[PDB]
Amino acid sequence: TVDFIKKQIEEFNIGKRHLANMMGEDPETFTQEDIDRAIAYLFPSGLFEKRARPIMKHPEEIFPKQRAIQWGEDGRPFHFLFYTGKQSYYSLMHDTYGKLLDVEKHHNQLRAKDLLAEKTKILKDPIGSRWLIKEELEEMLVEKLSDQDYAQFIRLLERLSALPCGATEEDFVNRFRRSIPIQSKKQLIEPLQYDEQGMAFSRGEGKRKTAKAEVVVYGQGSGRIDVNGVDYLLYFPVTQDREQLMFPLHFLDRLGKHDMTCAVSGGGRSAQAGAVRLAMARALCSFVTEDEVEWMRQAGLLTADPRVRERKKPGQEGARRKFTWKKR
Amino acid sequence: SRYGPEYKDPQIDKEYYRKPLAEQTEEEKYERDFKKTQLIKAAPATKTSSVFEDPVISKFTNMMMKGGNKVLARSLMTQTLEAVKRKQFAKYHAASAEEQATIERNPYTIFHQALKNCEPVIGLVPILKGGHFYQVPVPLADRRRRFLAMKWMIAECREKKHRRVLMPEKLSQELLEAFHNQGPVIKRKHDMHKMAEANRALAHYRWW
Amino acid sequence: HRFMEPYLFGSRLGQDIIDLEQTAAHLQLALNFTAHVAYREGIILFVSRHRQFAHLIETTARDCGEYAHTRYFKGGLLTNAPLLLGPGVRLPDLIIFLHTLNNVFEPHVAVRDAAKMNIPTVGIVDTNCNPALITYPVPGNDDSPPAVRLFCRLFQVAISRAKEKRRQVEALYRLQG
Amino acid sequence: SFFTKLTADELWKGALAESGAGARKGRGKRTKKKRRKDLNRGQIIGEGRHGFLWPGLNIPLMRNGAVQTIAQRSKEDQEKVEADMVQQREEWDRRRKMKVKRERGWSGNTWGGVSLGPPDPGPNGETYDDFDTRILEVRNVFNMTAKEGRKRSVRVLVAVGNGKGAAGFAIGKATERADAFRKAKNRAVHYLHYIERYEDHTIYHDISLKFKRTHIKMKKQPRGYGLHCHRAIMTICRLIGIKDLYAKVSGSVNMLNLTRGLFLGLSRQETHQQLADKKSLHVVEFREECGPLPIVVASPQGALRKDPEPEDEVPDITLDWEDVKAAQGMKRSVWSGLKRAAT
Amino acid sequence: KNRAARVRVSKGDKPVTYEEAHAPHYIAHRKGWLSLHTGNLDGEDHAAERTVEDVFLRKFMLGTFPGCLADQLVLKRRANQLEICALVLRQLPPHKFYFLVGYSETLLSHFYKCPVHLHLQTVPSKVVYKYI
RNA sequence: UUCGCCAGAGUACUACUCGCAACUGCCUAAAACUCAAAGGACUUGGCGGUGCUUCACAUCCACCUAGAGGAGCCUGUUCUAUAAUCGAUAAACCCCGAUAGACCUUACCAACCCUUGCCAAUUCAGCCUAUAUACCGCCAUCUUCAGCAAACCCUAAAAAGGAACAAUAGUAAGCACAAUCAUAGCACAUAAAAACGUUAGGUCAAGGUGUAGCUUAUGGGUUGGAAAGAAAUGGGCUACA
RNA sequence: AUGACCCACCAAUCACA
Ligand SMILES: [Mg+2]
Ligand SMILES: [Mg+2]
Ligand SMILES: [Mg+2]
Ligand SMILES: [Mg+2]
Ligand SMILES: [Mg+2]
Ligand SMILES: [Mg+2]
Ligand SMILES: [Mg+2]
Ligand SMILES: [Mg+2]
Ligand SMILES: [Mg+2]
Ligand SMILES: [Mg+2]
Ligand SMILES: [Mg+2]
Ligand SMILES: [Mg+2]
Ligand SMILES: [Mg+2]
Ligand SMILES: [Mg+2]
Ligand SMILES: [Mg+2]
Ligand SMILES: [Mg+2]
Ligand SMILES: [Mg+2]
Ligand SMILES: [Mg+2]
Ligand SMILES: [Mg+2]
Ligand SMILES: [Mg+2]
Ligand SMILES: [Mg+2]
Ligand SMILES: [Mg+2]
Ligand SMILES: [Mg+2]
Ligand SMILES: [Mg+2]
Ligand SMILES: [Mg+2]
Ligand SMILES: [Mg+2]
Ligand SMILES: [Mg+2]
Ligand SMILES: [Mg+2]
Ligand SMILES: [Mg+2]
Ligand SMILES: [Mg+2]
Ligand SMILES: [Mg+2]
Ligand SMILES: [Mg+2]
Ligand SMILES: [Mg+2]
Ligand SMILES: [Mg+2]
Repeated sequence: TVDFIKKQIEEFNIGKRHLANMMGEDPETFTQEDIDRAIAYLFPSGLFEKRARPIMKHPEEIFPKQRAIQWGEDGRPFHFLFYTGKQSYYSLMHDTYGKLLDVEKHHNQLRAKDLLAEKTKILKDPIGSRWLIKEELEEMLVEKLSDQDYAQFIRLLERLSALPCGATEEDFVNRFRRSIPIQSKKQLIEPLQYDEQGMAFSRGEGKRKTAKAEVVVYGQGSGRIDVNGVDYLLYFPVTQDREQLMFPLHFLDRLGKHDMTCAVSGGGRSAQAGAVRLAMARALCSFVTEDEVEWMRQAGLLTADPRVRERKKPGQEGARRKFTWKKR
Repeated sequence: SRYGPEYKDPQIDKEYYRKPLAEQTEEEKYERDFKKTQLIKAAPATKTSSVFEDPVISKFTNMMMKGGNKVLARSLMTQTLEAVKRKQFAKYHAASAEEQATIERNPYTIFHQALKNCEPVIGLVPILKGGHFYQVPVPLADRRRRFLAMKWMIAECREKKHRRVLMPEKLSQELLEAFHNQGPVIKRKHDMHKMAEANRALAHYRWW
Repeated sequence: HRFMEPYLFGSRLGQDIIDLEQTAAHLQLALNFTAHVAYREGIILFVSRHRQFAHLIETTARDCGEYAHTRYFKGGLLTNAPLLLGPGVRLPDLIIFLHTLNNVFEPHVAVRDAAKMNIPTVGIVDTNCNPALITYPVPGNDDSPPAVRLFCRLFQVAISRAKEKRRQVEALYRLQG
Repeated sequence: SFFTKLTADELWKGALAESGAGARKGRGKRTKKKRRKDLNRGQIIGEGRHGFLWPGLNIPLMRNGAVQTIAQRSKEDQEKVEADMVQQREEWDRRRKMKVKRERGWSGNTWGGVSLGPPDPGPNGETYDDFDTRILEVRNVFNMTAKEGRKRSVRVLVAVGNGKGAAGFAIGKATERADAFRKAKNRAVHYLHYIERYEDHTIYHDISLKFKRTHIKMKKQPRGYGLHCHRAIMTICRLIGIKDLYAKVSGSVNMLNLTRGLFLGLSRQETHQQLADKKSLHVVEFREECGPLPIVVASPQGALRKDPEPEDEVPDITLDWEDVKAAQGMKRSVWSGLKRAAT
Repeated sequence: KNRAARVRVSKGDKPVTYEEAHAPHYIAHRKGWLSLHTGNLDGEDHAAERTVEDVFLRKFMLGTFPGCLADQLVLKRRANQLEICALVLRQLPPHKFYFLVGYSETLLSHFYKCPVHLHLQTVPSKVVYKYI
């Protein structure tokens, strides 16, 4: 299947030249991005599965990694671990154990000479370091693996990293390091806005349950709230809804210090109360300190409420409720 | 369950967040709370940061509700609290200085005391042995006893009133009668305790 | 093991003493065979399932330019070669057993299956091992480190010497014409 | 009514009823049979019974260097064409109703004795055309399954040999009969015995073996006496290359046990050379037809003994009451002397 | 079980097209539509007509090209003209192929009163997506 | 080396004999007749009011909420009833084929009519005639169950079985599950999906068909009729405030 | 507590002259 890959790369280069020509672009500055835009335009397949869409890519990405030829033309296998049926994995383990033996020898010689010169590199935790998944290891060796195989290997790496770390040994166990991406849930503060000689006005947008709310709050005004051009006491006759509007302000002790205007559409009265509650909470985050933002998040003020009406299902009554079931 | 198991419940208390600096283990605890990058459920519409809301009053409100009416049930709760208040003011101004020192005008403490008085100590579970069902005395969990108290209250003041009589009236009546231990609700709790003593031997059938 | 008695010099206070005269007589022939196999350019597999000397053996075979299976032996490995290993394969022309048992103390499958496959087998058969299906058994101790190391070394050297003599007689063959 | 019609595949799938529930549990008989015939088999593009000739289809596009016009055949011409197509149908019906001959192994409906033809070439390119395979026993066997209930697998026992002294048997099992045949062949090649043949016709010496509950007793015959044996044993013998033998089987006649026991007993043979070597003496054969003349068969390579064998006046040997009864003419069985066809 | 437009799993030998290898719940997800026309859009008319036309076209094309039809028809309708795209086995000599191209295009142009285009893509044998 | 026993199963630890402190006894022990098997061990299932663990998440008990069963109506079955359709009819039928019957639809009944009688041609059209136990097509059901299966390999024989991770014979492509896709951002949820088989499950009345039936009729038209509530019951709607 | 009887595996193709 090698001649296949050679050919596929030839015809990929030729075809990339052709595509660069018809699209009217420089064949040299053509990227995979541009190829993607090009075929997206030329063959526009709406299909919801993205792997079923038209693709021209480099044959190495398209085709799966191949296990190379395991023996010479005389029949003698290249690797000495061949007959294990896993040569890659058991090679990996052989070398890992070889280096653990090396660390033990070297560190024992340094125990006899009265020297512990090493340090523990085992905590990478601020880097967000983790081990490979079984999938990654499987891809690295170009060989299928078992859960107990991966677990064995990882445990042996834990044995290695728990000892004094050499340079070559550190570099070795760091192939098998991955770094988990950024973990911070800190919000993104709306930059405060100054408009037409008026000072300190912030905006926020809540969405709850068919109801959308856009809230503009002024920190320069006294306490009142105008929802869709009318007073909040008029728009929300129910006490519960006014308490919902009162929640974030009472939470921040801002109850008299801010003046708000709102546009809320759709849903019912309580859905609107909630949307405005959320919008208001997200709007008051520009005026407050970075700690009280975390306090509002931990009171559940800043999170949208995912709870939404479920679709009725055929053969049932209420999307949960079922028709009366007769035994006999 | 539109929330994954990852989502923690919100802590609505303002006093907790306002005065952190005096406690080490709790500082460490809510440090681990937010710094864990922990998702938080959106705070409920029923629950507020309000200094005026009693969770027990809210539970009883819910337990009164028929259909989807929070409005009508909150209405009847409000009216019952107001009715207890004014009943105790009417009892206050017709009394003398001693009984003006004694009588309680807080409808909240009357609610909580009536329910504490009306909650059962012990209970009955049916158990199948030898092809017969025996009623057996079972110690109850707290929440179960609170529930039983409230449900017994609403059961009686729904069922036993005359149709002319309004709900806040009957409910305030029974709240003030159960405050003083003389209500039919406490008679029900007593029927339970007497049926729990009549069967006391059968307490051996309980295996837990 | 009952079949081990002709190889025993005797029992000293409950411990079994292997006769080393016979051990030498056998090991001679075993090494002889092993070298002759390496000379004729054929595959030698070191099989042991013992986890002490696993690394040592893998090391030994890597250093002779020979192959080692020290791991869990997959079921159809020798019998069904083409599926486990690949489309067509060569199989080891000799198999060396440093331990004739598996860690549950039964005979290593590869003995029965190398027999099954018409492959000759050299192995170190301890006092409790079964010699029957092994082609060139060498009676001796497989448990203690100096014994295992001695045999590792011995087979290493026999292999290396064989391959070298092959190289040199080849050079002589090329200078002949 | 045009939209109310369908594909031929759909129609055949419908009419044949192969996928039904009657086929699976064997809820219907095997003597009931109907087949699918292609209706496009003998038809050409453009042909119709109206008789038209189209320039691109029925007839060549250009006749005499010009373009042929759309035309129609004469009435009688179309009569002859339809006669031809009818005779084509009758020809294929004549071909279809003729059943190919199946060579019978032992009985008409038995698979035993039947040849499967040379086994399949190994993965290395190794090919045996010198090997023939015979079926010993085919048997329908069942297992109770959680879902399916009774589940029927065929298992066949098959033997192979080159006639040159190498032979072996194996068993194979599958849901389909064909599959099991294949499996059993290819597996049989792997287990082969070498059976030593004295003078390449008989065995070396009299054998008697009890394998499990089966008793095989084989006596070594002279040159002219062909293969007097249980039919299975005759088969295996023709595969080994043993041309002259007598074998009686007693006890359980169960096939597998019979061939395992047989191959064991033939494998346990002791060659005159092995005997010569273990006794260190000359083994010397006395033909009755050649008289007192002492033909020396085997000589003990290595050092011959100067010590004569101890002479036992009366030997101690286990004797079969059957052989003794035979020797003294007390076997009167009407079944024993019967004339049979050739080996 | 759902039997709709499904090719059941055989003993594992059964050759299958990309088309037949995907059940009805995979339309618009993996496999696309075998017909393209406006009539099924929100504000549009004469879906019924386009449908009956479609059916007759499949039946007709199947009968006119016996045995050489590889995959199900692709019917594209653009501004009164229909382009029929077909995958065809190599069976007939190109003479017959062109004969039937012209004959069909003409015949259906005169039957449906609109211009009919016919595009034949020839393939050596049925393209196999699965099993086999 | 001996002795005692044993010649298909039942009939039969029986009938008749001899002997016996036994008299409803023991001992000895047949045949007619009946059958084509009777037996012994095993294998894989299934099952068990068998035991031990672990569970159930609308789910069994404990427990929560709202209903049904009683009333009136609405609608469907069952019966009874008519000259007067059919189909479903434990779970997996019962506002079910029907997202739909005043005529039509319509297949039924009663009268009447028409016999190359829809088509380019056809000693042919046409059939809602029988068979869903001949079927294709669609499905139900186990089932949000985790298995099915080709090709090999192993077993002092193999009916079948085939794991032990400090690993003892199993490799396996494929299909399901899983993953992706949808519900316009994630996540969750929901939808969709769910193999092989099981219930000769449902449907010849969607249509198509095998086999067997009708042909001035079991086919094609027109007109008008299809009632009804003794009773029983399912599912609903409206209530009893 | 109960639940007529009867149910199952013994036949081989296609294509060409
Ligand atoms: Mg509902
Ligand atoms: Mg040992
Ligand atoms: Mg015959
Ligand atoms: Mg008898
Ligand atoms: Mg007795
Ligand atoms: Mg008697
Ligand atoms: Mg007698
Ligand atoms: Mg329930
Ligand atoms: Mg109701
Ligand atoms: Mg009711
Ligand atoms: Mg009712
Ligand atoms: Mg009906
Ligand atoms: Mg019918
Ligand atoms: Mg019926
Ligand atoms: Mg049913
Ligand atoms: Mg009518
Ligand atoms: Mg009719
Ligand atoms: Mg059916
Ligand atoms: Mg699986
Ligand atoms: Mg066995
Ligand atoms: Mg198996
Ligand atoms: Mg597989
Ligand atoms: Mg998605
Ligand atoms: Mg999900
Ligand atoms: Mg679903
Ligand atoms: Mg899925
Ligand atoms: Mg049925
Ligand atoms: Mg029926
Ligand atoms: Mg019909
Ligand atoms: Mg009418
Ligand atoms: Mg009713
Ligand atoms: Mg219903
Ligand atoms: Mg009875
Ligand atoms: Mg029964």
